[PDB]
Amino acid sequence: PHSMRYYETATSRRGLGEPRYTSVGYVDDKEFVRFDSDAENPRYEPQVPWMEQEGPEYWERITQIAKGQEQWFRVNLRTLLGYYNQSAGGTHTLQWMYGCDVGSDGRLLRGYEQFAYDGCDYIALNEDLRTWTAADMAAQITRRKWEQAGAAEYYRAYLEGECVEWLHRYLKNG
Amino acid sequence: AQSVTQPDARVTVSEGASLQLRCKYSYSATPYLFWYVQYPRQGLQMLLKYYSGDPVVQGVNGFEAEFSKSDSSFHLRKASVHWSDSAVYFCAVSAKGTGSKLSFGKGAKLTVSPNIQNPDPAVYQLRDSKSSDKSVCLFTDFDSQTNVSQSKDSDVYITDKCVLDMRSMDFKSNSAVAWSNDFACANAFNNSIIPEDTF
Amino acid sequence: VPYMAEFGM
Amino acid sequence: AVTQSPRNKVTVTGGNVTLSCRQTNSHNYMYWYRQDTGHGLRLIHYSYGAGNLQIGDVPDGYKATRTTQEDFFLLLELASPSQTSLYFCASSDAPGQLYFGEGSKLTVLEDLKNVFPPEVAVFEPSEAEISHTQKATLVCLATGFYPDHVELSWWVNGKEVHSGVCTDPQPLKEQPALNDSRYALSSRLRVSATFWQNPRNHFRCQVQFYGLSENDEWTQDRAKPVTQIVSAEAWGRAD
Repeated sequence: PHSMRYYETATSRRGLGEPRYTSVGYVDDKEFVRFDSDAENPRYEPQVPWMEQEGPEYWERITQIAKGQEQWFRVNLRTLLGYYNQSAGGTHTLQWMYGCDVGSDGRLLRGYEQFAYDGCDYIALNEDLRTWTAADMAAQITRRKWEQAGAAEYYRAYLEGECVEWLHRYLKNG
Repeated sequence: AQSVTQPDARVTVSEGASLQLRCKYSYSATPYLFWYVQYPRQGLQMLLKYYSGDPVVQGVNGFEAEFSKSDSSFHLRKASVHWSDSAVYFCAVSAKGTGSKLSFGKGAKLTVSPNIQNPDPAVYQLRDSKSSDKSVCLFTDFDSQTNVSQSKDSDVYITDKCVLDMRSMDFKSNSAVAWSNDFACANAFNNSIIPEDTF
Repeated sequence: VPYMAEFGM
Repeated sequence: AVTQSPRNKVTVTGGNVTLSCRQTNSHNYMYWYRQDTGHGLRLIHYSYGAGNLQIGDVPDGYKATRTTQEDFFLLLELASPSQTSLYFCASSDAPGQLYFGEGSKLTVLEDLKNVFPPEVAVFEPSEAEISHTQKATLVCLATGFYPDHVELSWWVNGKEVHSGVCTDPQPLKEQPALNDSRYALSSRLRVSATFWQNPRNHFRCQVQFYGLSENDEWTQDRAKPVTQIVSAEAWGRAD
């Protein structure tokens, strides 16, 4: 049995400025990769011996993914700020945790897609991987929008596809 | 980098017949596939979408598209088309990293020809509302199968066929107009006429 | 590899 | 609902056009596309959230501003005839899921001296058709207009009619040889013969033409080809 996890966190800075974004990956609850925007030259770097054997273009690619995720987090911070009717001076934190539990053979056993806002849980994809759970009434808005656009299908593309395969490849180097 | 291909720019099909519009795209390990429809004089509306799962995305209007990983396609089918389905159909795709930036096909203009029950072909002569001498020729009530061709004279003018629907009594009729400023009714329309039409 | 959220909340 | 303005605009090379788009949804993505026959839809500029601006596939000649979450502007400061197209605004809050506006038709002219409002005429039903099919077909015809930028509608007794109407989906050139040839356009309205034979019924073929603005400079000796509605009519006749 195995598992893969990504924790992507963004913290808005007061007034003028752009959020601090960090992203970390865990294979079997061991950190193997890390991104930070504060870094002098923000890129994805390996936090474990084996991941070093991956070609430069891998790092460039996933670094690009991080560079998009930044924008996503900035904008959706603004959105959640709006839903909760909060002053735009406040410092706020938005986190996305997502991953996959893979069984002994290699099949997908569980999928994970969840979002928290300012420490509290906002919205989480259920075990059936097609239904969401929403903590409050803003999360009810997000839930409605995502039921309508079918975000579960979009995430299932990853959970059932890239997640399992890349987890297997990351285990190939252990 | 991504490229989308629709092979036939213009498609004509009979009403109630079976339709297939084709969409082939460049390879992608992460294909997000869409069909948009554009009815005349409007913008595009999303018809169908696919991110993952059951590759048969089933529309409620009878349309359905199917994603083929092997063929690398996303073809649009309808078992029995309605006359309202006459529109321009675009398929679009996006990939990971540009999920929100689509690549469009060139589109396919779909003409749904109506099944005329009682073809009573005719070429009438209509006079101006004001200047009684200036007139216009009208070929009407011909079936969908016949085909109007442009002028040979180049100083005579002929419009392509045109379906109108008198919905208040469920009646549909084809129509083509000819005019020139040596002009009659029979001399015009020198292409593929059905003999049994009133003059 | 990480994913992209894309969907606006 | 996505709205854009103006729906129709005519300008001369070196002109200054500003296409406004406003969305009622609170979507983060907004896009400016152009649609041309042969090229289909081509992205010009887009925007992810207010203040953001990103380069599309064909941004040359265009500029854009995303002032607010709801508003997106497309700016053509030095108009070019190449920029003659049909512009669409779109919005999205989901990957590849787009909501379009109804379109904005832009015409850019190299010179103004070849601009003509159309001549509209209505042709009254044939007694032959009326006797045979028990229906009456009126034909509106709008000739000699430039540029190709008109809207034809039918009006029976003060109401605009959409039933039993058929306008050409595309006009034909009066002399296909010339590059700046004028255009012609035809439409048909069919009604029951008993309706056409009532002298109390009034039939109007109305053609909205888009031409020169009023502030636009004009230096020819003849009637100025401004934006106008040219109309033709026919009354019912029992006979």
